[PDB]
Amino acid sequence: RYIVNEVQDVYRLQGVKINDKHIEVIVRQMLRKATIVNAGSSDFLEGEQ
Amino acid sequence: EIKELLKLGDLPTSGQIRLYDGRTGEQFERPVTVGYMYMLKLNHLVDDKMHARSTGSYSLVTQQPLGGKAQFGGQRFGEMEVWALEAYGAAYTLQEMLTVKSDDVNGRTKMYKNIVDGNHQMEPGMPESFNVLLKEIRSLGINIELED
Amino acid sequence: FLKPRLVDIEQVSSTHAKVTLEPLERGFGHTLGNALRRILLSSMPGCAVTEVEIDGVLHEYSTKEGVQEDILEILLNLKGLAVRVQGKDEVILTLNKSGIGPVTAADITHDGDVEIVKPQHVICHLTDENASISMRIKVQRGRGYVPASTRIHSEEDERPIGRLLVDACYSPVERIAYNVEAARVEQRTDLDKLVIEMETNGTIDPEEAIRRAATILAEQLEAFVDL
Amino acid sequence: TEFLKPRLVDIEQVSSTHAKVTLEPLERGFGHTLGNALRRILLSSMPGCAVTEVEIDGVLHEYSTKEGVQEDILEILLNLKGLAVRVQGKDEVILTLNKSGIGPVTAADITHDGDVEIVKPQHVICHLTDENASISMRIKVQRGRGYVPASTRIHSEEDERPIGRLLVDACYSPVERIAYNVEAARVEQRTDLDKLVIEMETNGTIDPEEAIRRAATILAEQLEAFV
Amino acid sequence: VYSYTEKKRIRKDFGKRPQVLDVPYLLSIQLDSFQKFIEQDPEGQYGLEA
Amino acid sequence: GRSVITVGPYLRLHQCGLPKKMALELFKPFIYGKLELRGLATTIKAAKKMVEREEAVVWDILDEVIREHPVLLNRAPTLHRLGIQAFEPVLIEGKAIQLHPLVCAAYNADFDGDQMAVHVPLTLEAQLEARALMMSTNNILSPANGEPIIVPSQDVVLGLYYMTRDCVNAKGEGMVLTGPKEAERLYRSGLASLHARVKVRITEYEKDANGELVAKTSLKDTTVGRAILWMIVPKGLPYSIVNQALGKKAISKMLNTCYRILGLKPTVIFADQIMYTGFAYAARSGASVGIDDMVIPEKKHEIISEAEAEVAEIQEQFQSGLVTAGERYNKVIDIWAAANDRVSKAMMDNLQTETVINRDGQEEKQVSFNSIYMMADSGARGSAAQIRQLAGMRGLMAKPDGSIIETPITANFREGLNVLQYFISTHGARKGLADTALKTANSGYLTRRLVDVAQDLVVTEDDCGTHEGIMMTPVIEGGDVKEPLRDRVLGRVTAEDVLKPGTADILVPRNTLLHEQWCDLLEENSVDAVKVRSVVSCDTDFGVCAHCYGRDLARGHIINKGEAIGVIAAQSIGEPGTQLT
Amino acid sequence: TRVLTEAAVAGKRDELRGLKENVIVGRLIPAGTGYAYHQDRMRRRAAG
Amino acid sequence: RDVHPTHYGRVCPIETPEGPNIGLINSLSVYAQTNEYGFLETPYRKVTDGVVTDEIHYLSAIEEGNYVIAQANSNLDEEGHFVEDLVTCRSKGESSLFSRDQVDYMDVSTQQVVSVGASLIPFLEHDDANRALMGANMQRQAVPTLRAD
Amino acid sequence: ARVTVQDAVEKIGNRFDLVLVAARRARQMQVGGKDPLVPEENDKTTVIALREIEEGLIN
Amino acid sequence: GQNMRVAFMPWNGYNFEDSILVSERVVQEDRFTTIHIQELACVSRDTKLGPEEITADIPNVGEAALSKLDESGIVYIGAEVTGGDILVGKVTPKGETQLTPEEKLLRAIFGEKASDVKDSSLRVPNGVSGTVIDVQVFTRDGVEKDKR
Amino acid sequence: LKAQTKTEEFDAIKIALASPDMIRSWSFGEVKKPETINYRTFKPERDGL
Repeated sequence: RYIVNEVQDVYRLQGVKINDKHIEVIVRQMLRKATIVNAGSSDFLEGEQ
Repeated sequence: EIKELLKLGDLPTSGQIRLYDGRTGEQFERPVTVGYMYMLKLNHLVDDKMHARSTGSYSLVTQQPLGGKAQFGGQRFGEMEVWALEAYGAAYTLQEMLTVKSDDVNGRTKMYKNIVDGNHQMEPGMPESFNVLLKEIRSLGINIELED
Repeated sequence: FLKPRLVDIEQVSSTHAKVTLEPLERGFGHTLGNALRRILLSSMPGCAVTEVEIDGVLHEYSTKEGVQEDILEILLNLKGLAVRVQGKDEVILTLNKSGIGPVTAADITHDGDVEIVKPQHVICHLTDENASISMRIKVQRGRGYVPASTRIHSEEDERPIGRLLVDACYSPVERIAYNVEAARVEQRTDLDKLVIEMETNGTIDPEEAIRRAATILAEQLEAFVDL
Repeated sequence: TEFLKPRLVDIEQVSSTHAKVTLEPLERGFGHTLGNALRRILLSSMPGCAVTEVEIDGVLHEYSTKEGVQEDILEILLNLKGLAVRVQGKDEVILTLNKSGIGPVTAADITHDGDVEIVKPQHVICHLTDENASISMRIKVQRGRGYVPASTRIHSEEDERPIGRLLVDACYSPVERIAYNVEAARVEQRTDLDKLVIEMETNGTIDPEEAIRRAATILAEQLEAFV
Repeated sequence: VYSYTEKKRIRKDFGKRPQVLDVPYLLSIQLDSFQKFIEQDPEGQYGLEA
Repeated sequence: GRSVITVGPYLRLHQCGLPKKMALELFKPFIYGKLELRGLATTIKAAKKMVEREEAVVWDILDEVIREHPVLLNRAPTLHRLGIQAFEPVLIEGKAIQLHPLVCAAYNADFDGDQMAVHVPLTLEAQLEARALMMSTNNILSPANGEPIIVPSQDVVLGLYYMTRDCVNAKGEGMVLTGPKEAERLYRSGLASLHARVKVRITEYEKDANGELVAKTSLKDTTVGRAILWMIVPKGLPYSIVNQALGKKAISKMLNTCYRILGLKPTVIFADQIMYTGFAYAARSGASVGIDDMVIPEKKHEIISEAEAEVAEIQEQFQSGLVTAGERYNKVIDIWAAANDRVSKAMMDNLQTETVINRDGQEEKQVSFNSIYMMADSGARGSAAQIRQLAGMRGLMAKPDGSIIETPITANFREGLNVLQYFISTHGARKGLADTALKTANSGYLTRRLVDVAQDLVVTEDDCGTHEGIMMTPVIEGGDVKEPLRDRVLGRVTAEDVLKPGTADILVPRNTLLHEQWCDLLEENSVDAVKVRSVVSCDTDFGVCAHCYGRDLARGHIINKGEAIGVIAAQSIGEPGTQLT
Repeated sequence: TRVLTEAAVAGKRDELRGLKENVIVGRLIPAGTGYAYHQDRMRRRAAG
Repeated sequence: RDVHPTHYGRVCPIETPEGPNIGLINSLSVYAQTNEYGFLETPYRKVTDGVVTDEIHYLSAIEEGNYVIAQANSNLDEEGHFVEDLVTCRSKGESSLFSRDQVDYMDVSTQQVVSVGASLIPFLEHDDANRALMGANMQRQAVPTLRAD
Repeated sequence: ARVTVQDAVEKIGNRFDLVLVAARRARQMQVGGKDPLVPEENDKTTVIALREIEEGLIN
Repeated sequence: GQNMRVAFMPWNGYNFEDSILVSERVVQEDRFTTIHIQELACVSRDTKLGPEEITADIPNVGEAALSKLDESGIVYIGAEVTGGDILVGKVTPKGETQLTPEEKLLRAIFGEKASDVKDSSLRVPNGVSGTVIDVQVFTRDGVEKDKR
Repeated sequence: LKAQTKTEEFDAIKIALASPDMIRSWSFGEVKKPETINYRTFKPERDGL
């Protein structure tokens, strides 16, 4: 919510209004990796979808 | 200096004379800056780049594009323009653009000889590119499977 | 209502004149003003060079021993010939010239139908002592702007390969502009007048000019009347 | 010279609102010399009538109201500018409007004189409340040409010394709006042609068909001294 | 001041600075190097000789 | 194939204009099939010879296969989805693609050299998407918010300012009017000025009911301009919006409410007709330039002269020892900038109301008829701030070192300013040019990596299962709201039941199709916290569900299931990416 | 090459689902009408 | 690619065509003469502590940026000498203020500073030079007309 | 000519399978099948199918 | 370029900055016409079979293709060469690889060059509509060509 | 509902590892003579590529 507030800030100097869902699609892909922390099935440090 | 010259006899010191519109004969508001100026045309005569080509002859060995800058010209469809097509809600022209419209050398032949006869609908077929990758992995030991 | 009519045509010259219309009612100075202006500005029966066969021509882009410009530029001058015919559909104007002097529009074979209005119109020059030129300017009559480029696709089967095809610019007119002013008749409250300043190089008489144009409007209204 | 005869004329009539007249062919400057032609003729000179002069009785003030009518007196008058009438044998004719009772005073409550041709008796002159209300007005249709102002052409009545004349801008125009579309047209094997598609709307006086007819005849009249 | 051709067409010169050095050949640098290049040179003129 | 675009005014909004012969070369295939279908051709070889002879036969057939061909006008370099749209080719005599002006706003282009390619739909598949989801008249919305594709941003809208213009000098100002139709016919003859204030009896529709636009009686007072305007307004559009000062974005939201309240079609017809009338008045308003139309303020030269001897005073206060050399520079900078803003305080009042004319009384003050004023009102192309630095002192620029000039340009571009100071201004030129040049290239490459990471994101499910989302709030920083609530929520799906200034009374249930009406609620209540769900919290595996995205699309309804969103977003962030240096 | 082997080494049988995948091969991506086939193919794959 | 007043008299950062070869041109002057080896000499008039002598000299880029030279914008009158007692001069390539008893040079003519494409444009001082950059390209592409008025 | 086919979009909301319907329909009006009921007017069969959707008689 | 009448006045559509509003006048009077000459040429003889001829004619063609090519295999200079008319007749030794079963024995008894040779001329590149002007040709050093 | 048991559209591809037997399933000949030409007659060597 800060990232969208910060990048949009850049767009404030640009006077742009974006439907935030998009800025976040980019953000969601950047967080596709979920480092499986707790020991379980896959591993103890296995990063997965 | 300019003005000194224009008062010698009796001349339009103000090259901003009032114009009579030849469309009928009315006068425009606020006389305008009109007169002689200098133009400079370049060598960009479009007849050096306007050598219309969209459908002609392609390559023999593979799907190689033969054309330069002047004669035999054509829009360069690249992987980035591919993403443009992958960027719009129009998925049907996308299908065409990377199958029958721009991929299969047999795809367009097998379809052009039917559009000249008239039939509004097409069918894919088999992309020869796949036929390369396909057999290649066969040498290693991989199986293609299409059931039901 | 007093019928629309033109008073004595203000004639300052044979080439250019200005028609004057007195009995014009509310808005006709502009009605006919443009209804004639446009037609007068484009479609008019004129005479222009179509095909010419010069003797010393390997190719139209050649430098004939004795002329300042191209053979085609000789044809460039021929493009705007001020020739006036009386009835022929097409006519051949032979141009022969040998001797030190500017090949003017007087050394041409002066035919009875060929009436050049400006005799001193120099086409090209023949400055060499023992040199010569000889051609036949086949000029015909048409209307508008018709180029030999849009006509070059056919070749017309040419055995005498000296028949170069050149641009037929059929526009006798050049300056058509109308003005208006208060016209006063003896019986009426207010009338408009029209002064069409038309310019012709010397092929069509000013009256015959406004005659043809008005006539074509009549025929272009033929079909327009049926509902 | 070459000659092309008019072909294919699409009479797209809607019988009331308007008519789109397509026509072929129109060479270089013909969809122009003819399109512009009709525009000016339709907005400058054309026999048409409409109410011009009107006298209630004495109280003629542009922002006052008469007890009985809920609208302003001046607005009643513009409803009169809309009234489509057409006299053809008389210049200015005076009528009388007498109506008293519950309901809107339609144009069907006037004294119908021979010259007066109310094509739309439906057009309500002024709404009348539920009472007796003796509204009366000397409606007076005048004949004219296209659209002449009634702001400058103010007659000599109760206008000089006093103030009791509210003569409105009578719509002498059987037209309402003019438009046209010019796209590429052809002749079997000719170059470029323009397609004359003139769109004309009428007010409700004359049927567009004969309107186009009346107009064409008048242009030929302008060429009676020419062709 | 005026030569054979200046008899027909003259350009209205108008300089604000009374000059002492007048305009030379426009393409100096180019054409005279060609002269140095392809010619008889008894010493070593920058060109075929250098 | 490839081609240039042009004017071609008469072409309706749903149809473009292709040049005769170029059209032939590209639609040949269909001509052959159509020929042996109607019963005119023998074989394909015979048909080739038909086109080979310019047969009058194929000309009629040409009419049949082009006059109604949903084609794809695609521009290859587009870094945005809505850059690829559809039109309807018409047999036009020309050498370029005549395009409808009211679409150029979307393409961000004009009429002077824009290269575009025309793609031929070989199958009905492409054809059907063409006029359905690609047509201009069928997708007047943007995937960023409620941005209407069709909007006058040219002198065509400036032409409308001549329409809804209001000066006291107008013949007819005083009379009353009962019919908008005769109002237009009052100008078709040109009698009563289009600037005449007349009492107009208007009928206004506003659909507050369930399938019924409740109307009402209203007496207003407007110029003949707006009178004429009203004649083609679809019922769904309330009179309130059209009664204003008229500006670029103002007339923009004109059609936006018109669409978000009524529908698509009424907007189509609307746009077209205005276009024609708009151009008419734009002609009547020929904005002239060249030496002759620029002006110089009587206060400009005096305030400069003040700040002239004033800096001469600071020069002396340096020779005296009251200010440091460095503080001398910055101080001078301040006062010349002070003079600069005073130059503004001059040329603006001057150029906004100095024009006075008498009518129905004494000389009343009317908005300056000066073209610069009309430009600074509606606007077309070009900032009135650089225009400000054309009639006024340019101010300061960048020095050959990097800082800011300590010796300001006190001259104006109405006259020819000095060599040396403009030579320092030459350094400014350098700057600008270069920058634009390279950044565009690296920016497209930025969007490259953007799509490289988001192409796997396609809507593949219907419903996910998360009750989570993000907190969308009007992030008010400093003074008044900067980034509003409406334009962050418009087009999405409510994350959860949002409340009103009152509790236990939901203004937007969790499951809602968020559009204009619901956003109007977000604007009339005291609501400050509106949680809207997004893809970042989407529970859907390997994609997003329709119920998590919303209705945002070429259409304003249910998002297609299989509608790629990640890709159109990379494009939709890299779009402003080109706008970044 | 690297990513090729990165999947081959274990045998991650990716059914050729997606955009770019169906781009290189030249077939229907699971979008719009393509997904129509894919939902019918969803019930069709790994079942019987 | 930066511009510096040390180009005033031989190189034209102004003239540099648009397209493939942009930014890396900086044209040679008309009054420019390539030295015997690699340098280039710039024509400047020797002003000896008061009298501007008509003797033209040839300086290098080192010596130009070493001596006090006047621009082409130096008002002379009646005799050709400075009417003023102060003038803008480049000491090392910086336009500053100098006394008349210190100035050693002055630019010969208003043209002894630019090239064919620079000198060709009238009133360059008034229009921007970046438009001359783009203009530079357009010059080498002038179209052949038949009858040149 | 058509300016807005939003009506077709509403009769059949698929906007994809919709194209497959007219697909097989264009096939009938070409390769045997059946003749086009509505007397055509210059409009190719693709547009004819468009019109049949707006009427909603063949889907 | 050229100097002429220029006025400054917006018409909303026909002159947005770079857009120039020009009047018929120019193009109609050749007061600004440019001339363009292009050049083409044909590579020479020598084949694994034998020498080559510059056609010296033009076999099995229509009427048009004959009225322009003479006994030298060249098109009449000053003729109408537009679109894709034939310019230079180029002969090419067919070859062993191309021969046919039903044709043999003729060129084994009858003669020599009565069949082995074919026609692979060169034509006008799409985009040219002018007139062939200059023609310079050269023949077989040591062992002279035909009549050329 | 129930789908079609006939070929209507392509399907998903499985990429893992295959056995050498699986490979031989498509072998329809054993190339013997390596030389691709007959040297004399410009013709394709039999029992070759």
